[PDB]
Amino acid sequence: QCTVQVRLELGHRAQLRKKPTTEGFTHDWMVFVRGPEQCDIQHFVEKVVFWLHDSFPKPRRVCKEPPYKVEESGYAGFIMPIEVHFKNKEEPRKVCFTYDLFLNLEGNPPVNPLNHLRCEKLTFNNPTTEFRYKLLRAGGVMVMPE
Amino acid sequence: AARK
Repeated sequence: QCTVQVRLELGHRAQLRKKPTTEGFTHDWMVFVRGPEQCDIQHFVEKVVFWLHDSFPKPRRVCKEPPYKVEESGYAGFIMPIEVHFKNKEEPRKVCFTYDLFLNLEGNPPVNPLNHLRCEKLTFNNPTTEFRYKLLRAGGVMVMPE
Repeated sequence: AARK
């Protein structure tokens, strides 16, 4: 009957520090989840959970409000599970991403910042009328059902 | 690259 698609942007910035920290952290980085352009995903996003590498203290980082982001320093890239939880009461209650937080991009001088963007399109089949309105308030659109 |  109804299919709603909405877009999320997942990304990160990393840059070599001008001097490593006392712990040996060589890079500063920031990972985020956000709407495209003008789109406010807080209409349908309850919270975003970033699962950091267990070298980091309290590695389950939660943002219940924008900005959905984590900013840290470190010495190596790692795989970061990210959960985007929705303001809905039916499945899917969340979407699980596995984000590659890398500190080096070949072709980029390490002194220069790196920026990576991942554009993810979410598809919701037969959402509740409430959730449909939240999705559309966040830039979602209805498309050919299924 | 350095990965963990």
